[PDB]
Amino acid sequence: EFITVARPYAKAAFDFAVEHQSVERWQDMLAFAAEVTKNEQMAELLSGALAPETLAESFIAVAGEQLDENGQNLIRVMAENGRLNALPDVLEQFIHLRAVSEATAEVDVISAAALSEQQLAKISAAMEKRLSRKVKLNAKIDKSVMAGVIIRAGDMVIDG
Amino acid sequence: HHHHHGMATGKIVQVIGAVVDVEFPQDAVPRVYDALEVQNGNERLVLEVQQQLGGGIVRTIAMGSSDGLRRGLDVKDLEHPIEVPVGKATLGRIMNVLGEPVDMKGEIGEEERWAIHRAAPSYEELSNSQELLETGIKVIDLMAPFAKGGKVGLFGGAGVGKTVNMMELIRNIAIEHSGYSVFAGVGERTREGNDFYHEMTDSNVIDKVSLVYGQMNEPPGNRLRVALTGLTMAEKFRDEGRDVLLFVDNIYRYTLAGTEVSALLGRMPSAVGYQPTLAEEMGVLQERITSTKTGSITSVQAVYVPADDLTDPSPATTFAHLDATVVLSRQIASLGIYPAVDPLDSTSRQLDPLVVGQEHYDTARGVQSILQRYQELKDIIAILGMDELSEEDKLVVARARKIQRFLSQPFFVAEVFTGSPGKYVSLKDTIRGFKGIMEGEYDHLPEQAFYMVGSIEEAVEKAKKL
Amino acid sequence: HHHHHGMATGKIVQVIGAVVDVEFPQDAVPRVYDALEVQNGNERLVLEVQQQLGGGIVRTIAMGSSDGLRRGLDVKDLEHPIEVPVGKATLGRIMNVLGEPVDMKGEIGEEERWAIHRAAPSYEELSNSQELLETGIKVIDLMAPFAKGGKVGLFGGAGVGKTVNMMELIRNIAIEHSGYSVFAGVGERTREGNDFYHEMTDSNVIDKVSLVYGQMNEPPGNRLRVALTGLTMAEKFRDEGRDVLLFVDNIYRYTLAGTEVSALLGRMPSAVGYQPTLAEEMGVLQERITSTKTGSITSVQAVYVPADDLTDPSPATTFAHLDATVVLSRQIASLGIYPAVDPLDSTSRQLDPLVVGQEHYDTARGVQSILQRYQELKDIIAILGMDELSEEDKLVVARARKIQRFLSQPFFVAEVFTGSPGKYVSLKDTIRGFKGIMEGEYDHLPEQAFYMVGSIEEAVEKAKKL
Amino acid sequence: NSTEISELIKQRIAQFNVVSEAHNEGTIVSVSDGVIRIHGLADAMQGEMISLPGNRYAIALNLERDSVGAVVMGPYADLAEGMKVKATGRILEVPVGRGLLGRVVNTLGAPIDGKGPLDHDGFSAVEAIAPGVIERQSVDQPVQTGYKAVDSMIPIGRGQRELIIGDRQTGKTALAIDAIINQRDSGIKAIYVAIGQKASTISNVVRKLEEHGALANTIVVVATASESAALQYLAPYAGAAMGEYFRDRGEDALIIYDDLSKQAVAYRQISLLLRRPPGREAFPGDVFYLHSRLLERAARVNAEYVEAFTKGEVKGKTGSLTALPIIETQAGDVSAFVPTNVISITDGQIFLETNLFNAGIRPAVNPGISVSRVGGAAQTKIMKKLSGGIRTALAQYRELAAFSQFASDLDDATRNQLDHGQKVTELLKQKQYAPMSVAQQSLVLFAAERGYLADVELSKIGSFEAALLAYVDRDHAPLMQEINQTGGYNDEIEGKLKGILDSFKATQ
Amino acid sequence: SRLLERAARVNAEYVEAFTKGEVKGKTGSLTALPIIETQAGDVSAFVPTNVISITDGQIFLETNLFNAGIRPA
Amino acid sequence: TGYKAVDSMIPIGRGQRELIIGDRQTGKTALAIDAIINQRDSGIKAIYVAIGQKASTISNVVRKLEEHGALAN
Ligand SMILES: Nc1ncnc2c1ncn2[C@@H]1O[C@H](COP(=O)(O)OP(=O)(O)OP(=O)(O)O)[C@@H](O)[C@H]1O
Ligand SMILES: Nc1ncnc2c1ncn2[C@@H]1O[C@H](COP(=O)(O)OP(=O)(O)OP(=O)(O)O)[C@@H](O)[C@H]1O
Ligand SMILES: Nc1ncnc2c1ncn2[C@@H]1O[C@H](COP(=O)(O)OP(=O)(O)O)[C@@H](O)[C@H]1O
Repeated sequence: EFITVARPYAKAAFDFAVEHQSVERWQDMLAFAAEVTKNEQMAELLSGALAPETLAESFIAVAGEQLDENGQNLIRVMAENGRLNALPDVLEQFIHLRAVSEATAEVDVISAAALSEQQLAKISAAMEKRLSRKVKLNAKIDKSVMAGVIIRAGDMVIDG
Repeated sequence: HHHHHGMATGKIVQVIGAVVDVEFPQDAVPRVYDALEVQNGNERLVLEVQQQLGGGIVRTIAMGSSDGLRRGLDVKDLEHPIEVPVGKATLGRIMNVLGEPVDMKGEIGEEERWAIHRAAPSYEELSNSQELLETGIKVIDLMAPFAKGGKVGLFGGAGVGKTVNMMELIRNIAIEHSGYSVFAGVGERTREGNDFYHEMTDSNVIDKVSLVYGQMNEPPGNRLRVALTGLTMAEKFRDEGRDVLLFVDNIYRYTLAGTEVSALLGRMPSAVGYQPTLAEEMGVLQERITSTKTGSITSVQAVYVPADDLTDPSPATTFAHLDATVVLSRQIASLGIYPAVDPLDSTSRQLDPLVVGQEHYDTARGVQSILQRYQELKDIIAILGMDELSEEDKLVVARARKIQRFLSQPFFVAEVFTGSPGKYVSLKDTIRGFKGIMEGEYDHLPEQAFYMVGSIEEAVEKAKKL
Repeated sequence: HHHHHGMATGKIVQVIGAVVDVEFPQDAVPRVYDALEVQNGNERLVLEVQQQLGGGIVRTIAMGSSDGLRRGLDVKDLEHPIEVPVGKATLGRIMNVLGEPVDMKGEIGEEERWAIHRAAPSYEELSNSQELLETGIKVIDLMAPFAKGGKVGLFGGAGVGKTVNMMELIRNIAIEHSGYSVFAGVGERTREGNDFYHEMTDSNVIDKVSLVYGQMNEPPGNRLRVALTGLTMAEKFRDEGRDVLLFVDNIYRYTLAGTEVSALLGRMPSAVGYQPTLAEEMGVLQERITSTKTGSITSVQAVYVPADDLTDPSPATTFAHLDATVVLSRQIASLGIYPAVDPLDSTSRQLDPLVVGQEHYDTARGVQSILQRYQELKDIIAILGMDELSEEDKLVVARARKIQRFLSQPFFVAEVFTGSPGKYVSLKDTIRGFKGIMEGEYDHLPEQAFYMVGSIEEAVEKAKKL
Repeated sequence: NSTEISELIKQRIAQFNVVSEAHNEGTIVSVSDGVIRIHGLADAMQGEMISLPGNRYAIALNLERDSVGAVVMGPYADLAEGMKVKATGRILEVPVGRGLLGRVVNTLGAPIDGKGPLDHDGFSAVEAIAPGVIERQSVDQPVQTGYKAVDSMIPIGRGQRELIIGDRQTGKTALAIDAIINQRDSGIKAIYVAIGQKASTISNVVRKLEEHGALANTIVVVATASESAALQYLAPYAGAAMGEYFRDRGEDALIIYDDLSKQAVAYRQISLLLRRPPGREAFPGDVFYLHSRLLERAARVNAEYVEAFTKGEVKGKTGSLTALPIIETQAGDVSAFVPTNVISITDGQIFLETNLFNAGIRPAVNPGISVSRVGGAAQTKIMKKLSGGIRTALAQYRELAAFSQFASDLDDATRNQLDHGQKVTELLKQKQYAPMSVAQQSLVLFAAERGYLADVELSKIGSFEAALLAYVDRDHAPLMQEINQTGGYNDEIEGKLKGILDSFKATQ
Repeated sequence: SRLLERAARVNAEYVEAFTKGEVKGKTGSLTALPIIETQAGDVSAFVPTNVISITDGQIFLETNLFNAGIRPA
Repeated sequence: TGYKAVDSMIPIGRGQRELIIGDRQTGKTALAIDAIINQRDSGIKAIYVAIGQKASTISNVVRKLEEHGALAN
């Protein structure tokens, strides 16, 4: 729930902190530390602390303690400054923002999320989406092809 | 002092002048704004936490600001709540702030410090004295009579009229009583300690009264610290003896500091940056100090209004929360009268019919009707002139101008501040002279014969001899 | 409007409204006048950064608009702040608001290209003696001693107009004193430019004045930015050997654009619907038109007050920032005279007092006392009758009517528009003729033959030759 | 890394165990032309000055954690967001010293146009406090204001506190231009704080005020339109820097102030631009500070205050601080918090009427509205005992003559308000550059108080009687100058004034 | 309009009131006196217009009659 | 109530509401207790709502209101 405060944690840790081989520590530390307090015990019991050493050291060093310098420094600075109260977009913002150098994801053809490996425009979407293999799945792929002509002809010709 | 130990409030992290925030542990907060001894830059300064909070960082209230101190200086506090002086031992020396030395002599007072809040009696224990007191003039001693125990609120500050009413009222009221008092004094001028304090401190007048000093060069917390010193000496001296009068003045520091200090502490405003607790402080501070069963407290209030500010909370709160609601209009002082006081604003409770009499009823009815008709006949006698006039314009103008211009006179201190002499009038000539000058008997005098006249001796001798 | 050197900067972020929040460089922000020429749409819309911020998104404000831009417009870095084109060669065509033109081509005479932000007030090398000026008229120079390079205010309604001041001042002041008199304009009409400019073809001033008007079809930042053209273009001629003389239009564009733009940006300012930048712009811009060692910097203070608003900054800034303020009513022009400026309330502080000489003191005292003492003999005496008309009524009425109707000497405004001559009135004839022959000497001039005469020099031969 | 800080975000989010921010320096977070947040500064003092980029004493507002609001002197819009500052030692280091009189002094220090070399005692505190209670006695001494009624009616001594206000476009800044030439020396080094001047005011006031009199004992520090918070709103508070070298030493101290309310708009940035609270025309309680240790410190010292403030130097003398502050009223605009607090914080109040000040009359003082603090206390024997009834002429003549256009006030009794009423009230008025001293009050109050030069004196008789009697009596007798040496009101004043005035005025 | 709406008299058909359900609830009058102590007839706010306009009675006084010399106010 | 015009020219009913606006220092709280001899001596179940009082208001109002005919009514 950072929104505007989510660009600094995802953009500032994928450039200066990427030289120390921290590509796997951010996913396990952010996913484990952010997902470990998603129940009804660590969030209400750790978010209502008085100091930052008890919530940061207990919440970041008592539930597995699978962190190092980035986990203790990021958990202490984020918990003491006010950023560890939610942290729900750390995995999506850190993974999507840190993995922007080789991001290859397409869209959907009125069916299901295929997520093709197309890094550029019309890369692998034509061969992967037109070279069956798979042509129509069970998620209303072939049945949704008549929505354009049926909705366009019926909606555009419904006025008379 | 007497443990006054431990405390340990930590260092100041967010020092924003008077509203500091020293974070510490969980047990580092004052009890209802207790005393403290924080060692900032000078010495052990007090820091009463007016608003408690968690973590130790509370909204403290001190006298001076946080100028010169750093954001890491460790300080401390105190365990006692109130530890000042409250007694009749410090009479010849002025009490500084709480009860230290302000003048040349040192003030000590009583060692047994009581509460820092005034407490009056209940509804069946308040001995309200109904004794009418007369002044040394004619209109002030014959118009309305204030009773003992109650404090007459006088609106209007300095810059137009305050020394004439406070000097003649304080000198005539303090000299024409023959008793004990406990008046203090704060918020005066810079050179008032060598002129005003020299006469009362050198003329054997403050021998049985706990006086105090204080100019207008104090801070925000130092000028508003008169509640503990005034309530402690007034509540302790008013109940430990028989009688203890007072004469409070300079209400500008309490209204400006109390009404302006609430917006700088995090709270919301009220009326153009005013305090939201004016009824509790004005009603509790103005109603919790009256005449009790242990002793009468005939105090004297003086509201300081800025440029005749009669539309704020001082006029509405002081006009109903106190005894009389006097003021200082510019029409009396701008015309060159010998009174310079608004006598047509309000009066006392002994000016009706049963407790008054034929003199006060006939003088109040004739003076009110003649003054209202003559003062209200300007729409037909000012624009049109003397064309459509008759007996009402000459009789109302002569009776209202002669009674209003002859009802003012000096009162010792009011005599040396102008130029005319001072003569003490009586109640028989002033109360009996209204049925002759405003009827047709003593209406043969002119405008020069009624100027600076007492009652009937100065008007009859000056009008018949000159 | 800045010299771009590099063309880098970065992208943008938000673009809601006129707030240019583009993220240019990180730790390489520019100055205040150094605008970033961003490529928004098709044109290079520059935005002046009023307040720089960290990160890249600075608080910038553009003049016009982006003409449809996206959320990530590319910007460009600059080097020289406020690099516009001006100089002393602008007297030839109409100018724009960014150093370009509005009439023909040539960017209002392309010459130099220095900084657009000129210096306001300075001393040392500047002229601190503050010498007086002389326009060369009998009802402008002899009645009001203006200073050399001052901001004289103007009041009144119609009567004179822009053709009389521009035509009469574009030939007498241009030939009697070396200098180029330019003009300005902020908040005009769209049709007046198609008519008033025709007046430039009737007096030959277009080749000696730079018309810099912004009309009113643009916004506040695009039409109120005419201060750099006058100060940047007028400093090249006043600091070289000539004397610049600008002319403002009104104060509705600077007051409405400054108060609305400065108060509608999310920040508090002054009261009564005013902004806090009125003292800096009025005090810094009002003191910049002063005399120097290389030429006097004069400017026609044609500010418009808000219907005589004494509580706002129009009467205080206009009456306290300018010097003399002449008023022109309809009484002097409704009778059929040449000059519409009356002699009442149209003088400076050093024009009627004892800080000039016997000519200005005797002419100002005799003309002011004769006009004020003679103005009531023809208006207040007309309701009764002319039976009680002695030597004061005939001499004061004949001298006041003949001197008032004959003192309006025609300048060079009607010499190339109507056909009447007159050349310019001298100070010896108006100062040595209106104090002796206009009181009670040489009563041979009538009312028809005394009209259209140059001060008192041409009125002597008209009494015996016509 | 919650906030975008690039260096501090990655360094603080990746290595929070090493902060190292106790040097009381660092840099700045942003710079919005004045409102700059100084980053760090944990051990720095709150309110202390610090030299940042350039030459400006940037002082912090408060010590709220590490985000202290620094205010640099001048415009900081051209610099980028990230100015590196230095250490914050201590503030209050203005040029204190009474020995710098004569040279040009500005609001920034001792460098102005054109004499930038002023030797002072040392850079110390400028905002002085008030005096004590028993050690604050007013010294009664005589002085010359500029006219006979001003110096004989309201004689303000050294160390008084009165309020003065002038009419707009009538004479609120000049009027009496013979004060420096007629008063010569004002005790010690003089001062005059002003806000709003240019080349014509400094050149005309410096050339006119310095060409007639002695300008080697006056250190006026005025300001133009390009003034910041320490040069416009802080002009009246920093004017008591050299006073400690004059008032707190044994001698007296002269000071003045012009246009005090005009700088109040400069405080608007502390109420509007700082997002604070507003009151009267968008202004907070900072003006109330002027009633604390600023304008309320104009009081004379006593005998015991000269030995403690000077660390043993006088021991018997009494100091004085004559700081008369004036203001330019907008046609009688004095009904707000500044007029009530400024007029109520002192002990004197004087107002100038705009009826006779703009009609051509020399008498710009109002009748009955002037109520000074001293008046007859600091006057001599010829101004308090013989000329003590100065209010009866203006009050009796104005009140008796302004009776809605009356006929005659008892005929003969109206002679003092119609016939000979203009010879003592309208004729005794100082015009443009008119000096006055003890000869005008002693000669005009010791001879024209009975009927020698006050009965038959009107227009021609009033001008010829005063000119012939003053020229023949002042040029024929030599003992009259002795009346300017002592008090007066004895047999020599009545005999010499009556015999010299009657014998010298009987043959006019 | 909620707490100040108890200024109406009940009838004899009200069986509730106090005792249910015959007597002790017939002619039950409930008078109310809204004598507000204003500042010389100061009535130009939301409480004065809403309270004075939402009720049925209206009365005012003046200080000139009681302060001039008469007994009535 | 207690006057001649309050029972004929301005009479109120049992179970109605009438708003009043007394002037300051004239007939605000003094006219509603001083000129009320019929309402306090006739015997009616009234209820007063006093907000903001002290020793003089409770002593003068209790002694003056209890020393007439109401007291315990
Ligand atoms: N009482 C007076 N009678 C006649 N002339 C006067 C009087 N007082 C001042 N003057 C004239 O005023 C002139 C000085 O004006 P000054 O520069 O003080 O105006 P100002 O104070 O700048 O006006 P403003 O306050 O409107 O800016 C002098 O030349 C003097 O002749
Ligand atoms: N019925 C009446 N007729 C004439 N005069 C009256 C009457 N009732 C009271 N007064 C006058 O009112 C005066 C007392 O006023 P009081 O102090 O009670 O006003 P108050 O209750 O304080 O006003 P407020 O309620 O507005 O504060 C008495 O002097 C008396 O003469
Ligand atoms: N009875 C009176 N007659 C004439 N003048 C008076 C009278 N009382 C006061 N004054 C004038 O009022 C002025 C009050 O001055 P000061 O004490 O400084 O202000 P304040 O009275 O507001 O404190 C005095 O100068 C005095 O001349």
